[PDB]
Amino acid sequence: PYDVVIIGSGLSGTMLGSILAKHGFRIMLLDGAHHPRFAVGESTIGQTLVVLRLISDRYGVPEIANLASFQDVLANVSSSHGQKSNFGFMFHRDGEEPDPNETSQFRIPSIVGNAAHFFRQDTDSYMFHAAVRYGCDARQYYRVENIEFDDGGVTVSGADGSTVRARYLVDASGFRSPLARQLGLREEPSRLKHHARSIFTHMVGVDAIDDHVDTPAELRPPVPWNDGTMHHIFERGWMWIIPFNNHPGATNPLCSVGIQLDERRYPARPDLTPEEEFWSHVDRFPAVQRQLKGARSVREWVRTDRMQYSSSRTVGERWCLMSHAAGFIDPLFSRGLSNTCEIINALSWRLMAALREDDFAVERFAYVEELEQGLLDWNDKLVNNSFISFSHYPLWNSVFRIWASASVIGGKRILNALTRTKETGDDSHCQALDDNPYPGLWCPLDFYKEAFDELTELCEAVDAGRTTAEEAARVLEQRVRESDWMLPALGFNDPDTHHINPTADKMIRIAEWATGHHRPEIRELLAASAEEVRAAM
Repeated sequence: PYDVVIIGSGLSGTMLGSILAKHGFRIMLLDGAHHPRFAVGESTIGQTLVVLRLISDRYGVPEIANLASFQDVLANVSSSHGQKSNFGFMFHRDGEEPDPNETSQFRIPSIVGNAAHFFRQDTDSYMFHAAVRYGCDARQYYRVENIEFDDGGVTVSGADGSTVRARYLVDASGFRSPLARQLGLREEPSRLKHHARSIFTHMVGVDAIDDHVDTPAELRPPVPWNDGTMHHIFERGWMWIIPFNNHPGATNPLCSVGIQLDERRYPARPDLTPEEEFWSHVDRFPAVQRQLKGARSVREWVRTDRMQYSSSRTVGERWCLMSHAAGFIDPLFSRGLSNTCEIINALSWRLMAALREDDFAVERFAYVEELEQGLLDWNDKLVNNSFISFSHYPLWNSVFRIWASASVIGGKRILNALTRTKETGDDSHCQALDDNPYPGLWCPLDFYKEAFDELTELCEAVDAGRTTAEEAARVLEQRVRESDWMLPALGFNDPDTHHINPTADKMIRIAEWATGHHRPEIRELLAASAEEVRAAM
């Protein structure tokens, strides 16, 4: 009999498995597929980097820290990955060239780490290998037919007639989660307000958008678009270009390409093949057309229905429904992996405690469920707001700076807790992250929640016909222009600054600006000396 059985041998399960095996527990990993296999969730974001570093230090699994840097990924995982220096956004209208004044770029600050485009095939193989090396058992090509809970544990039954017995079950697979299937955990219909379906593949021969747009030098981004994740924005949808070969001497010539479409505005086209639908959208936008002219798909296309789903419950006695087994929003802003990490960080230390006390009372896991649902609700709001804003660039502009400034602030929040735990050797400083009033919000501060609430009511009113996009953009731009907290040295409070470029000098200015700031949270999270900022470079 096992301590824990984990369903799903992707990153979510194998990171969790790696922790529990590293601490001496008997782990079984179950998955219906075999490695290597393709998987989605390619961009990594700053919060992902800092929370990977966090769980790596907190739980003593060095392999996890290797995903937190582009250079460590290339040196320890495989050479097959891309770099992610920035998020790039570009607006397109049907038949028209892209307007160079309707772009956004967020260059990721160096302090949070160097981000990457994960070739998930190789990261997930890496983590699976690490899990087995720590002691996990694994059954691949294993189809779960039945889950049974009693007061002594859980029994998982597979199609081949074998049986796995454990004290706890974690389902970390995905949409086809057998635990959600058994227990009817999926909410029908979903409570989620975001609607989007998908068509995606990997391609070879995709060009850089930098080489196919005619942009005046003064509107060209500080760093190349192709050096990060390109988001081609259009009405109620967006396209991603995620290269794995955007750096010198890259070995992987592939590029992840996909399109998200609001199915209420873009109903299904069963008369077309998935590829034909994809190209029908590409042909609407001539710059995208030029960028993808010689590109060829190397996989069987995936076309989905509405991809959003959510669950009514996440924990039970002797079980936990984790990350993508519980819910999904959109690939936009790459929240999923970050969410997975935050959950593992919160679940692991709890599960271990339960296991060594044979006390599986659901109350001890109540926070995990709260976190899960909060993660999903806030993520929903972030993406839905964005999709609404895609109709009108000046409204999107406010969405953009509100999201990205919080990226920086929350990243420094977690990083500060991490460094200070590394200096005092006291885990309290990491556990204080769980005392936030807004579980799931990336920036759990009152002024940010107010700003985000206001953004959300305006965007939902625009979606409902009660307010025009122009009016909401006017109101939000006023709020942004009269705000005092939006890292002005980086330009977040300037609506005419579209390319946020956090250079070293600006970060220094942020620290000085934060030192004598009236808000206590700004002072706590960003006030440094120039020495401290220069030291961590």
